[PDB]
Amino acid sequence: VDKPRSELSEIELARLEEYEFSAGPLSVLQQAVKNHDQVLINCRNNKKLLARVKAFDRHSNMVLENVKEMWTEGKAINKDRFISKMFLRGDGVVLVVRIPSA
RNA sequence: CGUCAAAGCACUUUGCAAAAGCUAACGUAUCUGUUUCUUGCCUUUUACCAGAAACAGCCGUUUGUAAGGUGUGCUAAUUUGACUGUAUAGUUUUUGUAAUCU
Ligand SMILES: [Mg+2]
Repeated sequence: VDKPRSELSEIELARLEEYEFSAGPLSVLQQAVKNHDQVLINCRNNKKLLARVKAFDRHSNMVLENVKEMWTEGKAINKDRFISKMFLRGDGVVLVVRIPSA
């Protein structure tokens, strides 16, 4: 769209918001939502998260289900913990990498 | 304008209660009477004359409250009150200079 001017009112701001998804990088969230693809999360405390993604916010606030979360740290020993459902604040997201289900 | 709360609401009839507290129009209006004094005209009384003080009456006004009436509603309408009431990932607070060890 020809409105990245960043000086907008509410309706065109919402249009730009939806375009920020429909073609922006956050577009990866939609096809991950609709294709039910595996997505891995890198948190800012060196945490590894992999799970289904169901909904996301523009802030990258994400609701996850069936999360497998692993962390490593004596001698370096990797450990894992599976939790049913997650609400992760997009503040702490560093990286997302998708594992295609197919 | 917004949110929350409780009250049906608008208009109206009647009863009860109150109306200066920090000197100030309950009424931006305005009458009558009684008692006690001082006066005026006076043959005596009422009826009077015009000033004061202390008291009352009448014509009115405002507010609170209680029970009703009319017209509209409760499948919503209006009124009253309270409120620390609004955006915003791009340096001054809320979308992380973090983890790492000590
Ligand atoms: Mg005689």
